[PDB]
Amino acid sequence: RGWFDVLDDWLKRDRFVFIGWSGLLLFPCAFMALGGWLTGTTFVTSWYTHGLASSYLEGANFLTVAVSSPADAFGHSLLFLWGPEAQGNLTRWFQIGGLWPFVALHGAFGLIGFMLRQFEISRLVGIRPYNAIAFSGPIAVFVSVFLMYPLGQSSWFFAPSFGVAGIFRFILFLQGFHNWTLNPFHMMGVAGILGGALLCAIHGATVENTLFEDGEDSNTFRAFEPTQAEETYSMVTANRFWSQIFGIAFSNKRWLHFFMLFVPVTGLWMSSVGIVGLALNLRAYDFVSQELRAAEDPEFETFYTKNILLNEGMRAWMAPQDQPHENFIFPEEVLPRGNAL
Amino acid sequence: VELTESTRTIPLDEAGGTTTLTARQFTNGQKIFVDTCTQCHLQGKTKTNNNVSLGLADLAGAEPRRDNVLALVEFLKNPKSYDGEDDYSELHPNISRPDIYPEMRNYTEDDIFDVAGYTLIAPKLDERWGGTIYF
Amino acid sequence: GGRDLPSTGFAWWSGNARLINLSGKLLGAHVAHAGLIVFWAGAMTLFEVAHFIPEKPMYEQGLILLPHIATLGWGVGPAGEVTDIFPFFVVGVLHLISSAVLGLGGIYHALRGPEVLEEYSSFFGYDWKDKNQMTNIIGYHLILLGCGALLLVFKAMFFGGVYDTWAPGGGDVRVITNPTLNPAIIFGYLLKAPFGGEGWIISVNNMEDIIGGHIWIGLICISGGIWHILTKPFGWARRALIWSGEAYLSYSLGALSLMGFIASVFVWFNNTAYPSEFYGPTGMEASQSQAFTFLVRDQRLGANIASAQGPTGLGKYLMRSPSGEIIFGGETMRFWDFRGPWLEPLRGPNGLDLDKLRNDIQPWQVRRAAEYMTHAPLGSLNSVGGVITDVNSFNYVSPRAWLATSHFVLGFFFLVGHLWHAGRARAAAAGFEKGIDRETEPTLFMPDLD
Amino acid sequence: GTTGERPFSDIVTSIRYWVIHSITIPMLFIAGWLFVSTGLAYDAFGTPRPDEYFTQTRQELPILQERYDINQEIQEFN
Amino acid sequence: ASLWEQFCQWVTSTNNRIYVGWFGTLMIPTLLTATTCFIIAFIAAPPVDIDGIREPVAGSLLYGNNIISGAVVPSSNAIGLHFYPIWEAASLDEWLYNGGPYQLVVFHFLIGIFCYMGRQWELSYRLGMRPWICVAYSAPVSAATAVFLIYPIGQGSFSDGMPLGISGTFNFMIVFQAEHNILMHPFHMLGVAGVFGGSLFSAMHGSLVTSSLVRETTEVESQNYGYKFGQEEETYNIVAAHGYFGRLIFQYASFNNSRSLHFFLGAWPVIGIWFTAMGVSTMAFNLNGFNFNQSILDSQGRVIGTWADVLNRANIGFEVMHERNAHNFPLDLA
Amino acid sequence: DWRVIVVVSPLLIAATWAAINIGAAAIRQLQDVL
Amino acid sequence: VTYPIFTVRWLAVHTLAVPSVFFVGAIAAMQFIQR
Ligand code: CLA
Ligand code: CLA
Ligand code: CLA
Ligand code: CLA
Ligand SMILES: CC1=C(/C=C/C(C)=C/C=C/C(C)=C/C=C/C=C(C)/C=C/C=C(C)/C=C/C2=C(C)CCCC2(C)C)C(C)(C)CCC1
Ligand SMILES: CC1=C(/C=C/C(C)=C/C=C/C(C)=C/C=C/C=C(C)/C=C/C=C(C)/C=C/C2=C(C)CCCC2(C)C)C(C)(C)CCC1
Ligand SMILES: CC1=C(/C=C/C(C)=C/C=C/C(C)=C/C=C/C=C(C)/C=C/C=C(C)/C=C/C2=C(C)CCCC2(C)C)C(C)(C)CCC1
Ligand SMILES: [Ca+2]
Ligand SMILES: [Cl-]
Ligand SMILES: [Cl-]
Ligand SMILES: [Fe+2]
Repeated sequence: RGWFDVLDDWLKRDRFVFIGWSGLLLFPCAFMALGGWLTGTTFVTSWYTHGLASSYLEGANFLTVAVSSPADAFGHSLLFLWGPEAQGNLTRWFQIGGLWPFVALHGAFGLIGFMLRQFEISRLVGIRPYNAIAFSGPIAVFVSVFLMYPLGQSSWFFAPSFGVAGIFRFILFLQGFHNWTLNPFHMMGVAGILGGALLCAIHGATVENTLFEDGEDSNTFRAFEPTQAEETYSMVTANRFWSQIFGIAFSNKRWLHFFMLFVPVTGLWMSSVGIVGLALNLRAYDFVSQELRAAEDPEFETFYTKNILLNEGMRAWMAPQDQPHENFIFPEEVLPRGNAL
Repeated sequence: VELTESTRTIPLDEAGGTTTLTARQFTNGQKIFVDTCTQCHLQGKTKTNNNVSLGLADLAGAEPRRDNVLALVEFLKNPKSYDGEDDYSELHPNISRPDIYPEMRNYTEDDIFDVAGYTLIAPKLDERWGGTIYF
Repeated sequence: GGRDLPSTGFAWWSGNARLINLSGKLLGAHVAHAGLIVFWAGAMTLFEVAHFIPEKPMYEQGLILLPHIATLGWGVGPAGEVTDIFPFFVVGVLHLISSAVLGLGGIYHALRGPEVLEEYSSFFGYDWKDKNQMTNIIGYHLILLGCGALLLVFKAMFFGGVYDTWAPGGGDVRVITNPTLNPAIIFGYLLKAPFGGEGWIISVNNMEDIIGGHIWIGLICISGGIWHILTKPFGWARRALIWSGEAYLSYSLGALSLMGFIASVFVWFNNTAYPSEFYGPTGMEASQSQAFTFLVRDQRLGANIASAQGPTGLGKYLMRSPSGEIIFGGETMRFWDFRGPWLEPLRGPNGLDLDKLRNDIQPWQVRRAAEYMTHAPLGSLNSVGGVITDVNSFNYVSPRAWLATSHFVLGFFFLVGHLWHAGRARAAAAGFEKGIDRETEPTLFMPDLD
Repeated sequence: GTTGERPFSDIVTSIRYWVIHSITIPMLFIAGWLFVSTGLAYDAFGTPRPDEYFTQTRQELPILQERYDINQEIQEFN
Repeated sequence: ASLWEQFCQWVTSTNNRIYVGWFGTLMIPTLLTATTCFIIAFIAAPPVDIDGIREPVAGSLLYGNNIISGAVVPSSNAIGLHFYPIWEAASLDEWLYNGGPYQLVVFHFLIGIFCYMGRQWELSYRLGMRPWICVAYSAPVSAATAVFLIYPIGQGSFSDGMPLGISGTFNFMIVFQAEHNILMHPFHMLGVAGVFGGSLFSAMHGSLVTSSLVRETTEVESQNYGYKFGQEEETYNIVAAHGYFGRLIFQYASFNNSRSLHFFLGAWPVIGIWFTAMGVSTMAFNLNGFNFNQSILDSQGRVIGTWADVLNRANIGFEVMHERNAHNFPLDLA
Repeated sequence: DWRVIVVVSPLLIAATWAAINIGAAAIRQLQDVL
Repeated sequence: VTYPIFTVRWLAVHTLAVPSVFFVGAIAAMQFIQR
């Protein structure tokens, strides 16, 4: 028994927390990402990068803490602790936003490790690896939003900050500057996510309301046995119900569950494609035909042109505070605004 | 920095007088402002007439100047129009009319002095003080 | 009755379902819960009294029970100023003490009293299928509810009256001497469109109508009580309805959902049964007040508010409603159905009257409009008042907002509960609430759809 | 179905676990407390105290602009 | 026997290709009415003066909209909450100009969806099913009612109902955020958890079932042909899926009871959507999301910003531009 | 820094408590696994 | 019976719980900071 196989045995033991070879990458990297985020949201400020308090130590709450993105002056520097910026000074590394790349990079490798874990466990137990394939969706989202978008932009500063209100800021920023709602790829993402939720709800309810009478209790949960060979609910009755209610119904269980995988995953992937576009400011910002007609015809108004106006207002009012490194100075009189407001 | 003595030092009267609020005076003034003046003067604005705000420029532009503590206390006893021509004691909360302004009948002279001092100290802590309603 | 899953068929998280056929235990649960209700009433009243600054308006202090007591005419006088704080304290105390008694009785019945009541007394014993006994209990309770309605009537007539925000000379506690028994008005309220300008029963705008409708409600409820004591359900009702404990629960849940929706709307729109003196302005009131405040200010500045056109070409201060009435301009055009005691002295037959606007506006009306505009029912969840983009220094959320939001949420979840229990009651009566029987799966005997 | 380790309910219902932990858990709680309450957290992470966001000479946001010399920049911000 | 009994037997028949039912006798007419009007209006309706300031907004394709920008525009702010049926307009042109189509479509649609939920119950009863699919359906219905009925009621105008269009939906959302800070409202946070988690659990459940499919096909044909409609045998190995998942996270976090698993799949998104519907319905009464603007002050008393202040800046920017000609007075109360 | 000493001392107290209450059995287990 | 005391599970438990409790103590202390 060579040392490699002895290690393989130890790593793949049946214990409370399976480790596996993938655990070597997953657990330290996941721990770094999670502990870095908790440490930043508890203790670390964004005063020097954003001019914002972003930790419990400064009086922020769960909704307003964040591991904020680094200062825009660093471009896409990876901001290693030992790098030319912090130069091994941990306190400075915290103050310049080193925690953001720390968390982002360890999270990316922890995500890799987790998908490798999915593969490893699927191989060990003897099933098909469709869980890893499904997890590719969240991976695409994380790569596109947290890595690809800022890499296309001027710096990590424009990456989403790891915090609740930081994420909301990123969301509103994308609306105002990129008109992300108008983007057909975001639209397909929305459809995928809403359809996934719909499928989850409808499938759970359908199963729960076509159950077979397999027990005597009003509590129907105890009339199932994991080793039972037969279906626990009536696919035939479910199909008839949905055919008569909605017009169509699933008749193939395998297709149903594959569809439940396919919908949200496809949605995540399409929205990731859209975010890649936004990284290069390749927006679906405008419909030129309506823009031209409005520029010539002062009576032409659509909801599209109204949304354009909202975006203009948001940009002008938010940019000075959202981009403090720019030293934007917008005198009050240049701010766009409607009457009386 | 701290809420230092210089920061709490404000014009007392028009002849160059000067008074420093204590930290307790400032805290009571802020408390009173939030309880009774924040409904119409959030952030130094005047919701019902923002031509007359609590900003430093507006306060000093009144007749007479209200950018000092005694003039503020006088206004809060006997409110007048901005040019000091009409009597607003039926239209503005004041301690002189507890019959129509009951939210004010429990305030002392110390309380009014504190709130006037807070009104003078707040603008220099907040560049938004006394601006546009949406600002 | 069993107290676990094997002997009841219900899990712990559905454990109260175990009480469906234990009439004594169920009575104990109901009485103890009634104690909880009365306890909250008393404790919340005492809390609000303790946290009450009697010269600061009620709506500025997060009070929802004290306004109910004030509207009933206790402890308040003209303009709603709090005269005596002791009646609020007494209401709270009485509820707290009776809550103690109710809790003791509920505990007795739930824990030691007889498990079922049917073999102890025919009067209190009941069976859900006993249509006569179920209607008897409906009848007893209908008589009680009619008594409660007449209690309101008696308070308004002979026991000091109620707070009338529409009182001439100023809103005040007044004795209602001429309630409208005229059935045309009372029951035409129920026929009014539930839409803008009609406001089905939300639009009741005078204490005479409220008291007269309550006299009618008392009579209807008492007569229905006697009707249900002395009769059994007819054939049509027997054939249309499900006759079971869960079915009756579902019916009551539907009723409660309807009532919760209605109360949320009532508190949002009505300023008669919910005087703005105690509950603050309605949203409509606050919008109208802002328009009025700036009309008055710009008029004092010299603006000819009759002829001033705004940027769009509609009048800045005044305009016409789609039916021609003279109304405040701006977005508050949507709120032109608003009526409030501070605004009606300026309304003529055609709507707002230029002559009154130019020479009838009183300082108290100006003060009231300013107050109502600055207490618009807008606020954050953490109780920061004003529009959401304002800063943290104004700690206010309208009681109307609290009441309307809470009652809309409760109404919806009780509609959900009604759906749950109605569906379950039907399925249990037909015997498939536990799943499809494999032998007799109905779909298997059904022809294919295509 | 047990992978070998002692069940949690067993451990956390044992006397010895509680003799150990009624000490260890409060000790960590108060160590974190003291970490904050002694001011150590401010110095360890460089987080400003409420009086050090602005100084008597820097009234504006201390936004970093320098690409490599941030130690000097931070020290000049104070 | 009688003509009425025969009609009853027909309406409640489980042999109809589409179940009708008593709820269907209301659903079908109202839904067809809403659909016909919606199609006609989306294609060809003239512009609607939504804000009541004689500034009509073009919603239909024939007036220059594409599919993304087109909409059935909410009725005029001048109408407010008034009932505006066709017969209350002096002319069809007047009815169209004031946004009557929106009211017609919305009222019929809402009646129809409530009847759809009743019809779901009815058919489950006729088929001897358990009755609670309609309860799951009450979540989307609640959300739709919030955005088309409850919010306009609280705000006092159908002009403030969600427009029936894509860009109109986005406009609704942006203004809603500007006025209520829905992102900082916990009920919307719960709705987001509902939909993100529902999609997560959909992906997880679908992937675990697909992973544990029993071999019944060859590598050439679709594995979907391994399942035959109406078999009792289970088409996948739930014990293998549990083995995998309990090793992915840990044993006791994995369902091994399919019934509890499917109850959880039903309950999670449904509860999340109920909560977000209630969030919209209560912001209808202007009980808004959290406001932490200027919550953090330094020792002197100067405000230290947080991400909440940046969000508020964005909200103000949206607010000052929205309905740019509609406001005459400094506070957006109505 | 004395602050470091006072922040670390509770951790050491917890560690030594756990050691003195678990060490016999822990050493037993260490020896058994060699 | 007679299970091992220290395990990979013990380490996974503590790796999380121990810093969690320390952080909670820190945040508790934060609750009483005055400006
Ligand atoms: C109709 C019910 C109702 C309404 C309208 C109010 C309204 C109010 N209360 Mg009050 N209260 C209530 C019930 C109610 N309360 C009950 C039952 C209790 C006993 C616990 C209290 C005890 C209480 C105290 C001690 C205080 C108040 C206070 C207040 C005021 C401040 C509100 C606030 O900020 O809370 C904050 C809002 C929240 C905490 C959000 C609550 C959200 C809940 C959890 C919603 C639940 C959702 C849903 C139903 C879940 C079930 C569905 C399921 C199917 C999933 C306000 C006017 C304060 C006050 O100002 O006193 C003068 C105050 O100090 N209340
Ligand atoms: C709706 C509430 C309710 C109902 C239906 C019952 C029903 C019953 N109780 Mg119970 N009980 C209750 C509440 C209730 N109780 C409360 C709140 C308490 C705490 C004081 C008790 C404490 C209690 C005890 C200790 C006992 C019962 C017993 C009984 C059973 C015999 C009744 C009897 O013949 O005595 C005779 C009935 C009367 C003499 C009529 C008196 C009516 C009341 C007391 C006077 C006030 C009437 C009032 C004006 C009406 C409206 C009430 C008002 C608050 C609105 C019976 C099934 C007995 C039992 O179980 O026997 C085996 C018994 O031992 N109860
Ligand atoms: C909470 C109090 C209460 C409760 C639970 C009941 C319950 C009942 N009553 Mg009733 N009743 C009451 C109070 C009450 N009553 C009062 C106070 C009176 C005096 C007026 C009556 C007089 C009365 C009579 C004369 C009869 C009943 C009957 C019945 C039974 C069947 C009726 C039915 O199907 O309901 C539902 C109603 C229908 C199915 C008919 C349709 C009604 C319309 C179409 C519904 C539309 C409402 C609309 C959508 C809501 C808008 C509000 C408004 C604008 C109308 C039932 C057990 C019947 C019975 O069995 O006799 C013993 C009967 O004939 N009651
Ligand atoms: C008067 C109203 C009423 C009554 C008497 C009942 C009675 C009953 N219900 Mg029911 N239900 C109701 C309203 C009511 N319900 C409403 C409004 C809904 C919609 C949500 C439901 C939905 C419902 C379901 C899905 C079920 C029942 C069931 C039952 C039976 C057993 C339930 C049990 O043991 O509770 C046990 C209590 C709990 C498990 C605690 C629940 C805690 C809730 C979810 C959260 C509380 C939130 C609240 C606002 C406080 C916030 C706390 C905050 C401070 C954090 C029982 C006969 C069961 C049944 O069908 O039996 C045959 C069952 O499965 N009900
Ligand atoms: C940074 C860094 C690092 C790392 C670190 C770490 C890794 C750590 C950590 C950490 C951690 C790891 C921490 C923690 C924590 C925690 C917390 C803070 C918690 C909490 C909580 C809570 C609050 C909860 C609550 C609740 C709820 C809400 C539900 C129910 C009930 C309860 C109570 C449960 C190092 C040194 C390497 C290097 C440098 C950098
Ligand atoms: C059965 C059951 C249950 C329930 C229970 C209940 C529901 C209850 C209740 C109860 C109640 C409901 C109670 C009560 C009470 C009360 C009391 C005990 C009182 C009193 C008194 C006093 C002492 C007062 C005093 C005072 C005065 C006189 C005035 C001033 C102020 C004061 C406060 C000082 C449960 C769920 C648990 C479960 C199991 C079963
Ligand atoms: C006091 C007052 C008043 C009065 C009121 C009144 C006079 C009332 C009433 C009322 C009434 C007198 C009512 C009612 C109701 C009814 C209901 C709510 C119903 C229903 C229904 C149902 C639920 C049915 C169902 C069904 C069908 C549909 C068929 C089949 C069978 C069944 C059963 C399922 C006024 C406004 C002047 C003023 C304010 C205060
Ligand atoms: Ca006030
Ligand atoms: Cl807009
Ligand atoms: Cl306006
Ligand atoms: Fe499934």
